[PDB]
Amino acid sequence: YTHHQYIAGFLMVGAFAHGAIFFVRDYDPAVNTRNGEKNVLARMLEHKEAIISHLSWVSLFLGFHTLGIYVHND
Amino acid sequence: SHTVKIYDTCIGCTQCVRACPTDVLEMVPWDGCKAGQIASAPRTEDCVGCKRCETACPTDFLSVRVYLGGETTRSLGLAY
Amino acid sequence: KSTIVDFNPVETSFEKWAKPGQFSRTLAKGPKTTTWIWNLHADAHDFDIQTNSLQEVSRKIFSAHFGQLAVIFLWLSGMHFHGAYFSNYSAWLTNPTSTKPSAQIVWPIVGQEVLNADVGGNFQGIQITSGFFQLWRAEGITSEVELYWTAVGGLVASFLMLFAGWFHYHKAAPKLEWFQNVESMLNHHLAGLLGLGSLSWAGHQIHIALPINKLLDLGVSPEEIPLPYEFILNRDLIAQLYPSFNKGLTPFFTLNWGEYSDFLTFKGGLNPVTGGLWLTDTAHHHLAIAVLFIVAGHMYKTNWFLGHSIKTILEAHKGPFTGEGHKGLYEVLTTSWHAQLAINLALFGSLSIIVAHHMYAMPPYPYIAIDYPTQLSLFTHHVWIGGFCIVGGAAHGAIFFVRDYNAANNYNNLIDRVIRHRDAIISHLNWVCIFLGCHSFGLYVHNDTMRALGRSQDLFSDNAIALKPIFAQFIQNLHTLAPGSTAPNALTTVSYAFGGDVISVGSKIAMMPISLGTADFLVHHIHAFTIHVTVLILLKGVLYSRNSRLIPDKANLGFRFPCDGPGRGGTCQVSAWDHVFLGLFWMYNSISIVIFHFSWKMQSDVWGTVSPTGAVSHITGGNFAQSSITINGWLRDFLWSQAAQVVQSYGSSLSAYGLIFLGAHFIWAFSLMFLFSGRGYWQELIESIVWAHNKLKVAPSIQPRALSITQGRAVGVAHYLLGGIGTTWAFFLARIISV
Amino acid sequence: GDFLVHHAIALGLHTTTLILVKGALDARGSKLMPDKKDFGYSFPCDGPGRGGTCDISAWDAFYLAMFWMLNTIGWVTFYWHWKHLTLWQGNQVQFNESSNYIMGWLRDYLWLNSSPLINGYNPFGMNSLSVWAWMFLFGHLVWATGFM
Amino acid sequence: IQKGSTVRILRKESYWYNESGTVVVVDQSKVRYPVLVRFTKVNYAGTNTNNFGLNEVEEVV
Amino acid sequence: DIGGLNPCKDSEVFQKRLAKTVKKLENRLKKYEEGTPPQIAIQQQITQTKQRFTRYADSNLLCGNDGLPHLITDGRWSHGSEFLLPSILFLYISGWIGWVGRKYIRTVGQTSNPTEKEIIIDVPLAISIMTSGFLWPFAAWQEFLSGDLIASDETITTSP
Amino acid sequence: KLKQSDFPKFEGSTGGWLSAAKNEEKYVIIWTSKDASLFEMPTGGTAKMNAGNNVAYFARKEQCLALGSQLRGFKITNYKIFRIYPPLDITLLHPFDGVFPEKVNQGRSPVGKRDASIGGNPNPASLKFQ
Ligand code: CLA
Ligand code: CLA
Ligand code: CLA
Ligand code: CLA
Ligand code: CLA
Ligand SMILES: CC1=C(/C=C/C(C)=C/C=C/C(C)=C/C=C/C=C(C)/C=C/C=C(C)/C=C/C2=C(C)CCCC2(C)C)C(C)(C)CCC1
Ligand SMILES: CC1=C(/C=C/C(C)=C/C=C/C(C)=C/C=C/C=C(C)/C=C/C=C(C)/C=C/C2=C(C)CCCC2(C)C)C(C)(C)CCC1
Ligand SMILES: CC1=C(C/C=C(\C)CCC[C@H](C)CCC[C@H](C)CCCC(C)C)C(=O)c2ccccc2C1=O
Ligand code: SF4
Ligand code: SF4
Repeated sequence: YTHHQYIAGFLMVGAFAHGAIFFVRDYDPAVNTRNGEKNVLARMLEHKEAIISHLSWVSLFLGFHTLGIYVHND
Repeated sequence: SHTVKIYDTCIGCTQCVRACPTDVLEMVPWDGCKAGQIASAPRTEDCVGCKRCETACPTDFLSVRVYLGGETTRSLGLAY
Repeated sequence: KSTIVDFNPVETSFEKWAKPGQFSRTLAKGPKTTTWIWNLHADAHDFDIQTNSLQEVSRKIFSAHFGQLAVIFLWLSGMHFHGAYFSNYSAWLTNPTSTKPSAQIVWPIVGQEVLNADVGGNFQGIQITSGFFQLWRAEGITSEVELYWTAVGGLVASFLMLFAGWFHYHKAAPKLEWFQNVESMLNHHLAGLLGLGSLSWAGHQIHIALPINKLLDLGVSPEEIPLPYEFILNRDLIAQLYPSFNKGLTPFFTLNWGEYSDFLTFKGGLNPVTGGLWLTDTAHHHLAIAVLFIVAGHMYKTNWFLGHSIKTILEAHKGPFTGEGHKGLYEVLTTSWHAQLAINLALFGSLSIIVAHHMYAMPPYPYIAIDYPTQLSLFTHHVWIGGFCIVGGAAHGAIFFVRDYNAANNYNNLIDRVIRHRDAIISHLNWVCIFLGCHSFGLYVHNDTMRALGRSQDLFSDNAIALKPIFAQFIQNLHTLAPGSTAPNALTTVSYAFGGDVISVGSKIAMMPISLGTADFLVHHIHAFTIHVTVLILLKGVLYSRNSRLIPDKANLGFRFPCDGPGRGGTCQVSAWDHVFLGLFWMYNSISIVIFHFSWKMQSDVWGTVSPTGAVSHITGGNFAQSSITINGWLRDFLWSQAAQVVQSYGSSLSAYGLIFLGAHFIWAFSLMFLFSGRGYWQELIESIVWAHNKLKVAPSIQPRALSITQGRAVGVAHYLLGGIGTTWAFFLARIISV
Repeated sequence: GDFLVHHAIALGLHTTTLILVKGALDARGSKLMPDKKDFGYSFPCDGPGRGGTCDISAWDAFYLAMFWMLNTIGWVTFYWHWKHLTLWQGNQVQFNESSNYIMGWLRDYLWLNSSPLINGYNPFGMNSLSVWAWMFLFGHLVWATGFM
Repeated sequence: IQKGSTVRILRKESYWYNESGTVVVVDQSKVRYPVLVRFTKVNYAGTNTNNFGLNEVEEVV
Repeated sequence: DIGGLNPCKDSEVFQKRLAKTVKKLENRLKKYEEGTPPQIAIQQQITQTKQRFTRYADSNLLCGNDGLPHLITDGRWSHGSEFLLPSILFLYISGWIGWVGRKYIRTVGQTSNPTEKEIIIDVPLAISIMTSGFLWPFAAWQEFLSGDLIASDETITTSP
Repeated sequence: KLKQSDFPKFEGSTGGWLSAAKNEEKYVIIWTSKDASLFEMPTGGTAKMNAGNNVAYFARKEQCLALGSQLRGFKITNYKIFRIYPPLDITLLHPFDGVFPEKVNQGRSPVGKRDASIGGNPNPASLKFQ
């Protein structure tokens, strides 16, 4: 179980790292855009601030309250 | 050696040239700004990559850009 | 129009209180980003950049010293007030060996009243490990009324120091020439402060502490002991305990000082009743110290044709190997506050560590050697303070080199010649650090791998390849033979740690010969190695603070800057501040190892109980000799074994120690976020957070910016130190209070 | 206890995803570096200018998210191993009671079950678990060298 | 646009992109970026002004 | 009942916990003397422990096999005082805080020196705004309707 | 005492050049001073100028330029920096056209100038495999 979960975490981090690499060196905005309008992938860079802000909110929410309940029990 | 590029947003304020520690940048005549001068990078073989040049740049997103590249004993700052 | 002070230099007004950052030229314009807030506190006490005049900096420093002394006096007044009102000091006086000192009671809220422990003497509260009860007993304080009056005096003194600071900044500020009278200052601090303080304390001991403590040790209850003033008005209450006061001061003025041998003794060892140093020995010590310091205060020429000039002394100490010698050092130390701070802080931390050693080595207070929590806490606290102060001295030496160092004024002197061969110093210190670390730690690892491989005869142990600290054992033998041979007027060795008998008070060991074997060899060399690496980091910071082969103009970047850029392969942390940051880390490592060695060695081979027939049983049972030679031994028989009390403290009166254990772990792990990450990621995340705020029209006008690189490092190191020191604090306190 | 640890796992997953998604989306540029795509996936920084640009590349986002992945997998594996140790030993009441607070974890999982491991070799002898104690110390040493 | 006019920044690589600034002076010479705009929010370098081209600023009504 | 739990009023382990805590407190009480403040404090501890256990028993609280109150937060109003009512209370208080903060930010954002009024608070205006947050649910659903709650395109965006 | 009479009165430091500035390249800075001012070496400590011709050798161009920047504080401007290859291959470096790089001089052509801002840079995906 430990081996497979560690391999799983490694693979997930690698998937996201290679997505970032694709953004850096393989992504072409012209291909993902037709007459100003952007396709499903290019639109992920338009509300990127919304995505990051809501990920930050969820992380802060869960961390604050999980740590709060754990420390309350402590 | 590193690569240094100058962009026409240059206002010719000379702060990049007087901040270079290895005499890479110099001011040359130009007609694209009020000062009539633009920065140049004719001695990039001495560029060390310290990026003091673009710390002194007042333009919005810089007019001098340093792209780190292949390393050399001059660019690595090796006294040995 | 006095020649030493300026009258009414600064007006007492609240106008500048409402203008934050008024001191700084850059911060006075007002905040535009959140970096301004952090810069406000980082430059508050940097008086060098607030004024261009040494006089103004000196006056600010003088008033800040007064404020600090007022704070210290308030803290002492609070301690005495807690002893007077929220303590069991009276109960502890009648039963020092069976009542645990407590001077802080906890309010009954949210179930926290469990922290009020069963300290004894019909009292509930938090056990105190600062040793105030023993100190007060040594002072002759036998009532809580005296503690209350000392607290009132402390409050009055704190107000007086506050008024003095205000007066000497706003009403009569001294001039630069007054501050630069280092000869007069040294004369006064040596004679008046040190010598007259020792003399006054010797007088207090002789007239108050000597009789009261002698009566206490004789079994007289504190209620029937006469009030301290009666020992002065009546020469018969003190002449019964010490039958030499009947002659008055005539033996003193007739040079017949042998008559005062009743209360000015030279005995050594410890009082068999209390386990502390003989207070007659302490009074004689303070008297001798007073005379020596008063004599030493008449050395430097101040206002007459008499004494020394420090300039002439330094300038005459040249040599073939040192060029101009100490020429210019007087100008350095009379024109730079940072150099004085460096020297004073380094020697002050070293003095604190020496104090910590001599404390447990020769317990100076009654019933403090058998209070193991007090001894452990005092040693660890003083060693921590010493390490911090030493790192601060190194930091301010680097600051002096960056800011106040003048190359022209230091031509071919000692400072110049040190910088001229900094490479040799740093390279040889690097080699020494590698040698010491390789040896000490690799001997530890060799022991660990030999034990793991089932080869017990290949270890660096006593029953194996043995590394006997013969030099230290020779010194131990020399001290235990000193009384009667080299100290012929001594009756006992200075400390029983060097050898002698086991001293026990109430079946608890006070002091005992500390045997040194191969386990002490390895840990002592570990101490030497860690100290050498810390010195390496700090000395590299000081010497390379102005220039290097990487950055030939590092002095133009200041003392505190993050880098010079990603070029030259990367120029992170080249400052001198970034060396006080790494040196802080390594000081934490060294001091942690030192206090671990002390705790384990004392618990395993000094502290414990003595059976009526004379059999000594220790807290752990002598496992230090054979199990402190491997890292697995330290992990298991010390950390895992003695952490049992901390983890099992929940539901008991020590549960606060477990909570602080967990919280310090949390803070230490929190530090690694700042230590491992970088500013760009956090700035770009704040970008999206700011986007959300702007979308909801709630973006602050003060633009939020991620902490600067230097501030990120400072936050990381501060959290790391707090977490580690707090974890060790909770671990030590819970372990040594439980057992 | 399962509820609280599952929420901890969710927090770890969300934070690792936040770091990785932020690095992926901000890979092509941001306000601090609107030309980050011109510097590639992995570069040290953009210099001390503009307030400081440490760890600004997309590679640095992976580097930071590796710590959070390790922490999340550690939480998951700690939960699984403690639950199954209590199930196999039979004292499932030990987990159900002590798993709701952090000191319960620290005392009853780590401190409790680390006793057989550290006694893989002692000043008295050794067991077949001696290699595991050596690997324990080796892992601690490599961890702290990483800290270096 | 003229002195005192309010414009929106259309330069993408700008700390004030999509934001509104105040025009300080529009140069009448043959310079490449004549429009000088002052902003209330300082950028990451601390500056609060920048020169923009004629096609990189859009006047607010 | 819900999730296999049982009411704490009929949980034997709950009463065992109460008895053990009271016994420990009384044993601690035995080592002090007469009506001395330590005995008074321990007696107050015993009384508070008994009151807390009695209140938890008579509180519609479900206890597990460990004799500790478990919270039923699936949303049912039967156990609504455990999560739902505190949830509403916190939502009200936190919305109050956020609303007054946002109103103060937007109010001093239209003055000559917006940044000065953030380190040096305009206490009169701050007090005026803070006591006006009791209508934050109504104010929020009166500013969202007018379009004054959300910005549209003056918000800044990165290069991609 | 010293090899050349124009050397600054420096006592020598273990921070000077190494074997690199004997087989790869060394840098020499020359200047004339009116006074025997005491200045700080870029490598070690304090040296004394000569009231006349002064010549100093360093291992890096940055060291010579740091020394020259220090010289400007002494109102010294005529300092000139040269690069010397393993043999006597002298090349004037810093006052390349006799005018400091901060002052515009006719006869200089722009090197590394792009006729667009940062936003005009090509997309990296279009710069693959060249
Ligand atoms: C099948 C999966 C797969 C594939 C095909 C690739 C392929 C690639 N990756 Mg990638 N990656 C993967 C999984 C994968 N990765 C995962 C799972 C992660 C997350 C950890 C990453 C994270 C990652 C990053 C962050 C980067 C790449 C990069 C690259 C490219 C260059 C690789 C390189 O230079 O290697 C270099 C190989 C090494 C440096 C060797 C490292 C060996 C490590 C340290 C382990 C060795 C220690 C070993 C355990 C010793 C034991 C100690 C003992 C005491 C017990 C290449 C296209 C790089 C790139 O530029 O892409 C364009 C880049 O920056 N990848
Ligand atoms: C015998 C005379 C004497 C004595 C006792 C002291 C004592 C002290 N001086 Mg001091 N000083 C003296 C002469 C003296 N000085 C002279 C002649 C000069 C001129 C060169 C200075 C210049 C000087 C400076 C520039 C500084 C000191 C500081 C200090 C303090 C060091 C902190 C310490 O150890 O805490 C021990 C603390 C105590 C024992 C508390 C009780 C001490 C009280 C306040 C008695 C102080 C004696 C005072 C000089 C009497 C003047 C009263 C006034 C009405 C005239 C200490 C209180 C430093 C300090 O902390 O500043 C405040 C500091 O920065 N002194
Ligand atoms: C006599 C002691 C002494 C004195 C007078 C000074 C004085 C000074 N130091 Mg200094 N220093 C000291 C000891 C001292 N230091 C020690 C022991 C160290 C080693 C850690 C240092 C390390 C150091 C560095 C690295 C730097 C200074 C700097 C400075 C200057 C500016 C200080 C400032 O504005 O801070 C204002 C005060 C603060 C910002 C307070 C910060 C809060 C601290 C870090 C946390 C304390 C936590 C506390 C223990 C409570 C935690 C409990 C928790 C549960 C809450 C000033 C001349 C700086 C400078 O530029 O010098 C010119 C600088 O860069 N010092
Ligand atoms: C456990 C983690 C760890 C370890 C092992 C070290 C080790 C060391 N640090 Mg440190 N350091 C650490 C954490 C650690 N650090 C952290 C967390 C920080 C952050 C603040 C620092 C910051 C720091 C600074 C700032 C400095 C050091 C320095 C040193 C070196 C001192 C010289 C020495 O003893 O070398 C000897 C090496 C050892 C003792 C390591 C073990 C070697 C074994 C026991 C013997 C040889 C084994 C053999 C060769 C194996 C061969 C087989 C193999 C090929 C398979 C040493 C390499 C100093 C330095 O550069 O050196 C002078 C220095 O200036 N460190
Ligand atoms: C008081 C005004 C206020 C308001 C209305 C908001 C509103 C918001 N913040 Mg926020 N924030 C504030 C202050 C405020 N914040 C402050 C002062 C900080 C610095 C610690 C942050 C740090 C912050 C982060 C890091 C994040 C948010 C996020 C968010 C959004 C989701 C809610 C959330 O996660 O709460 C977050 C709340 C906190 C972390 C605690 C705030 C600290 C106190 C309680 C607020 C200050 C009170 C203030 C002093 C009152 C003074 C007013 C008075 C003078 C009249 C939402 C737009 C998240 C987001 O973007 O999601 C979309 C997110 O990731 N905020
Ligand atoms: C409940 C249930 C169910 C359902 C289930 C489901 C529906 C699931 C789903 C799941 C899912 C749905 C999952 C997902 C996941 C995802 C992920 C994991 C992702 C990741 C991502 C990534 C990693 C990305 C990457 C990238 C980037 C970053 C950009 C560029 C491109 C790419 C793509 C490369 C059923 C009915 C069957 C039955 C049982 C019950
Ligand atoms: C505890 C404490 C306190 C208190 C303190 C005190 C109380 C002190 C005292 C002190 C004192 C009370 C001191 C005294 C001193 C004195 C002296 C120091 C004297 C001297 C004298 C002399 C020196 C003389 C000499 C001579 C002459 C000149 C002539 C004749 C001959 C002869 C020789 C005799 C307080 C509250 C603050 C705070 C807290 C802590
Ligand atoms: C998180 C983080 C930030 C962001 C951190 C910020 C913006 C600090 C925010 C502090 C808040 C706003 C105030 C403090 C709030 C605390 C609750 C108060 C402290 C607790 C008291 C008990 C002392 C950096 O700027 C940074 C820079 C360089 C390296 C690493 C990091 C880094 O890790
Ligand atoms: S890096 Fe920037 S500063 Fe250093 S040389 Fe090249 S251009 Fe001049
Ligand atoms: S930012 Fe971090 S890495 Fe980039 S230069 Fe400054 S310090 Fe070196």
